[PDB]
Amino acid sequence: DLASLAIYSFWIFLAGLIYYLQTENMREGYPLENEDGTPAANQGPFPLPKPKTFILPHGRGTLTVPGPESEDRPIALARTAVSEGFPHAPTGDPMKDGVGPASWVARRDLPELDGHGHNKIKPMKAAAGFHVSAGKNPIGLPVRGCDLEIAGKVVDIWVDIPEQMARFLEVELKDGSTRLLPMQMVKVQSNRVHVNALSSDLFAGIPTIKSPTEVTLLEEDKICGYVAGGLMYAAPKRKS
Amino acid sequence: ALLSFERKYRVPGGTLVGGNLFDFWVGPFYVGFFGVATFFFAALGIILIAWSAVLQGTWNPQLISVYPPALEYGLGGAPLAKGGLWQIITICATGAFVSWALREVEICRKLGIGYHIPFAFAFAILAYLTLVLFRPVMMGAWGYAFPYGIWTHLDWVSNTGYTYGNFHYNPAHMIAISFFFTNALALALHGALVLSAANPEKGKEMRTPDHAATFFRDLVGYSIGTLGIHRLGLLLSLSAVFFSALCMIITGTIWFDQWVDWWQWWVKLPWWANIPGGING
Amino acid sequence: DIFSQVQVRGPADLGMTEDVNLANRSGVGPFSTLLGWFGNAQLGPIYLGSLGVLSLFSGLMWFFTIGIWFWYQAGWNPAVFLRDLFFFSLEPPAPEYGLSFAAPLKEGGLWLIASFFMFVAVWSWWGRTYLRAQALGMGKHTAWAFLSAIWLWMVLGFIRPILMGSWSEAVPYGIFSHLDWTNNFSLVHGNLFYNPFHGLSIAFLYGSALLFAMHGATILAVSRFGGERELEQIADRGTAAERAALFWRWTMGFNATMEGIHRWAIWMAVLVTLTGGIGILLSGTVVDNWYVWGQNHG
Ligand code: BCL
Ligand code: BCL
Ligand SMILES: CC[C@H]1c2cc3[nH]c4c(c3C)C(=O)[C@H](C(=O)OC)c4c3nc(cc4[nH]c(cc(n2)[C@@H]1C)c(C(C)=O)c4C)[C@@H](C)[C@@H]3CCC(=O)OC/C=C(\C)CCC[C@@H](C)CCC[C@H](C)CCCC(C)C
Ligand SMILES: CC[C@H]1c2cc3[nH]c4c(c3C)C(=O)[C@H](C(=O)OC)c4c3nc(cc4[nH]c(cc(n2)[C@@H]1C)c(C(C)=O)c4C)[C@@H](C)[C@@H]3CCC(=O)OC/C=C(\C)CCC[C@H](C)CCC[C@H](C)CCCC(C)C
Ligand SMILES: COC(C)(C)C(=O)C/C=C(\C)CC/C=C(\C)CC/C=C(\C)CCCC/C(C)=C/CC[C@H](C)CC/C=C(\C)CCC=C(C)C
Ligand SMILES: CCCCCCCCCCCC[N+](C)(C)[O-]
Ligand SMILES: CCCCCCCCCCCC[N+](C)(C)[O-]
Ligand SMILES: CCCCCCCCCCCC[N+](C)(C)[O-]
Ligand SMILES: CCCCCCCCCCCC[N+](C)(C)[O-]
Ligand SMILES: [Fe+3]
Repeated sequence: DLASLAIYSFWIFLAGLIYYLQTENMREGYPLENEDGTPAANQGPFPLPKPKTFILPHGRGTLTVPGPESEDRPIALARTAVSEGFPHAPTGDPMKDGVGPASWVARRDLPELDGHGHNKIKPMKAAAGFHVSAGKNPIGLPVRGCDLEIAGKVVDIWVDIPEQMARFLEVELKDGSTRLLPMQMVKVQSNRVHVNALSSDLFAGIPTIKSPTEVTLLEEDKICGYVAGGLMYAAPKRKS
Repeated sequence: ALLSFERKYRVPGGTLVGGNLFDFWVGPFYVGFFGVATFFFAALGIILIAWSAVLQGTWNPQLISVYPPALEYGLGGAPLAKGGLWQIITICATGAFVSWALREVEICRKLGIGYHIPFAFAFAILAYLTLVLFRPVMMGAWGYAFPYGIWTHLDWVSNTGYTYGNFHYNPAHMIAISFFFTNALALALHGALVLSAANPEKGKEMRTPDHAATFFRDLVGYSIGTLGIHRLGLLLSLSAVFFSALCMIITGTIWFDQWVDWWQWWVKLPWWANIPGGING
Repeated sequence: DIFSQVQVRGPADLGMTEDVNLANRSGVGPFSTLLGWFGNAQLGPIYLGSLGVLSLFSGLMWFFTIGIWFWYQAGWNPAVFLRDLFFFSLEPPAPEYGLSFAAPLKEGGLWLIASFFMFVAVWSWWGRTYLRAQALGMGKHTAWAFLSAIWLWMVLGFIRPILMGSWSEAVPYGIFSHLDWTNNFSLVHGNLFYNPFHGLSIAFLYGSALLFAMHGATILAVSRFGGERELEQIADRGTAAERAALFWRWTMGFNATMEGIHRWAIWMAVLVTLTGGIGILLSGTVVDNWYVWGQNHG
């Protein structure tokens, strides 16, 4: 009957749909590889989808996926076993090297632009008409690392203009240079800003930005990467 | 075996239990100590379930059903064929679930991300524990739990419901449904919003998050934002499930009568209780 | 986290202009510091336009046409009105009138008026979702997603009442009454738990919660790498997306991309009322009792 028809029909629809869904999520990181970088033998039942090309705003070109994948940076890791499936140990300092939970991607060395073509993110000093409207204004508060030692002071807030959001704090270190700290990895207390991931001694290692009034996708990744990695790698310095 | 960008992430560490012992992968999958735990609990449980199936004398999945002990057994142990098997199976499920959560924690650490996923999952686990542990204890027999079978479980739902009248009147049930409907609505929108920006009109450039923000302000006069709709989503789902537990944990324990009748409180407020006319006067 | 530790404010954003008629936009509204701790603090502006007004006017007419009926039931007494608010009900015409538009007002006519108002209200608002998107050069995903919802509503109070031969088969406007109608609709058709569309529909509802839980917690888990900025991560994969994909690959064996995850999303939610609509449509037109049907499969 009709009902039987409809339901049998639907289970068929649903199956090609999953198939669709699945092949679309195969536009990145595929095809698969072996730990040595050579293409893996068994890529699953699903074919790579036919490429699609994205037209990027602000004359920043196009992006076609799937496409040629490459890390575009050295990886300081060495195998710890003779068969597949085991960890790869950092061969240096994971933090400095940017492997592990400290990994960063070779995104573009251009800042993200808003709908109009201006830099999406800005130090608040250069963002005409922006003020802390609620909560504790961090600016001026010392910054404490997981080792409970003071590392610097907030000397500005880097804001997201289109969305009026605090993205990073700009901290000034003992030598007078500054670093950005992701907003999402700091605890704002009433008399200090506490950073659990990094011990005071690692703040200097936080990668620097080439221009003082801009951050690029590459530098966001290298920073967030680094600060995140502290959680696993600063661990010996963290007390509480 | 690895995604084109996976290797730099596959470093040692992050394990909660047992150091480097189980710190490794099997194909795409991460094992970890709890990798093993869940496997063991999952193996055992499925076994017991098959064992129930022979005692039942059917291999047909639409028929197989593992029932809790009958009320006469209260919160004591029961013979295998008479409810023990379900009790173990329930122990094993719990073991599986919790372990699966703790593995999520272990993966979280290795990758250096927050613990929001394991945390959210714990709500699912807590709803399940409400229906097979918290409510039966409080009620006083394993027998109030739902049976493990594809349709028999739908039956428990239907019977348990109709016991208190039309269950629609359970007030926390009303609230819980609101979150389920609202969440779906919001998942519908979020998905649609991002896709429409990423997949514009033919030949146009990828839209901006700003366009998205604008599209909504134009539509209903407001836009929550990228970090917002994601907090929102998390909130509606967790909430839906939170109220779902609540509506059950109260049912049969502190309220055992017809749910519709509980509304008489409102209608019988002394200031309008006796005023004639309307529906109730 | 779930709340911002610090809020920041700037000049009110008037938005992208693309092909939008800027004459039809209102002015910015107040800022809420309350909304600010969760999401954006900025209220307005909103786009009015012809369809917005028609929609918005029919919308109120519907609501009010029901409202006067409730008062007429309450004996115009504000006390009763409050006491009995969820008990009042605007019911469709009796089965006697069939698909007739001639039912007396106290006997079903008022229901038709209200519905007519809702019909126009909803469709105009649909056209509104479409146009608003067109005027910004965006995909029409929102209008199509919306159409799914519309499907179930169309079926409940319009398509099914018409295929059954009478408006009496439609849903009454009322809080407790539309609950009862639902509960009763299942009883009559032999328990909707045997309607496999109903069962499918529940799977996608449950799933929507499962997914929006998964997606939300994930994006929050990697917002420490600017995860929420999904369009740029689609255009240039950050470590946020990799960590996102890898957390899930390592857990359950496969994974999404940032554009990908949102396709999972729109389809999981859209299938709820899509399947739903179908389950209800066959209910009572082709299948009288889902248990019996379950017995045969036919
Ligand atoms: C929480 C609310 C009620 C209840 C009310 C209902 C109602 C009402 C319905 C279901 C439906 C289903 N229920 Mg139930 N269900 C409950 C508790 C459970 C439990 C549990 C351990 O707590 C589980 C595992 C299930 C599982 C299921 C599926 C068989 C089915 C589709 C659900 C779905 O899409 O979810 C979304 C999740 C996903 C898409 C992720 C993938 C889920 C897959 C499908 C899991 C299948 C597991 C199953 C085959 C058993 C495996 C166990 C062993 C390892 C073999 N229910 C409680 C008692 N359930 C629907 C149905 O059609 O089945 C008859 C239906 O109509
Ligand atoms: C006793 C009750 C019966 C039963 C009878 C029914 C009936 C009858 C129906 C459902 C339906 C549904 N049931 Mg059932 N159901 C039962 C038990 C259950 C159980 C359970 C036991 O755990 C569950 C989980 C469900 C779950 C569900 C949903 C999956 C499904 C509706 C999805 C939806 O989101 O629609 C919500 C979305 C809409 C209604 C879309 C409407 C969109 C419109 C356009 C909104 C306009 C708003 C208006 C203009 C005003 C504007 C708002 C203001 C500005 C604020 N049922 C039992 C067996 N169920 C529906 C279904 O699809 O069944 C197959 C349905 O018709
Ligand atoms: C795919 C399935 C899900 C879905 C999707 C969906 N719904 C949608 C969309 C989509 C994709 C839209 O684009 C569209 C939308 O614009 O949302 C922002 C819509 C929408 N879904 C809505 C509601 C809705 N969707 C529902 C369900 C669902 N929608 C599904 C679960 C439900 C239910 C019953 O679960 C409801 C109630 C609307 C918010 C919106 C469609 C708006 C519309 O059509 O308006 C027409 C008429 C008016 C303008 C009426 C206004 C009259 C009011 C002023 C009266 C009430 C006054 C009241 C006392 C006010 C106070 C409220 C307080 C909280 C402050
Ligand atoms: C809290 C909000 C919602 C939510 C969230 C949620 N679910 C989650 C997560 C999150 C955040 C995960 O991270 C985790 C996941 O990895 O998803 C891919 C999970 C998950 N949610 C799942 C299912 C699921 N979630 C559901 C619900 C929900 N999940 C909510 C609505 C439902 C239902 C019925 O609504 C189901 C069916 C899994 C796909 C996955 C967890 C997988 C897992 O625990 O693996 C460990 C266990 C096994 C491999 C099998 C164990 C076998 C048992 C020992 C025996 C079988 C016993 C069982 C009781 C029989 C039941 C029979 C039925 C017919 C009744
Ligand atoms: C404070 O008092 C005042 C008066 C100021 C108020 O405004 C108060 C107002 C309230 C008391 C209002 C209360 C309103 C509710 C209780 C409403 C509840 C509504 C629901 C629960 C609706 C549920 C389901 C509705 C459904 C499925 C409707 C479907 C409608 C249609 C598909 C429309 C079909 C079209 C029809 C039959 C006519 C078509 C005719 C043509 C010519 C095309
Ligand atoms: C996660 C636990 C879920 C409960 C599983 C069933 C436990 C039953 C315990 C009864 C054992 C005996 N008794 C009555 C002497 O306590
Ligand atoms: C978006 C893809 C995920 C879809 C989930 C498919 C599994 C649902 C199984 C429901 C069982 C249903 N049925 C028809 C017997 O009632
Ligand atoms: C509705 C069906 C739900 C069950 C689907 C479970 C699939 C688990 C994922 C297996 C992916 C496998 N792998 C890693 C070998 O490629
Ligand atoms: C109901 C949800 C079911 C999910 C569908 C299962 C998809 C499995 C995809 C496995 C992909 C295998 N691969 C390529 C990663 O090795
Ligand atoms: Fe998202």
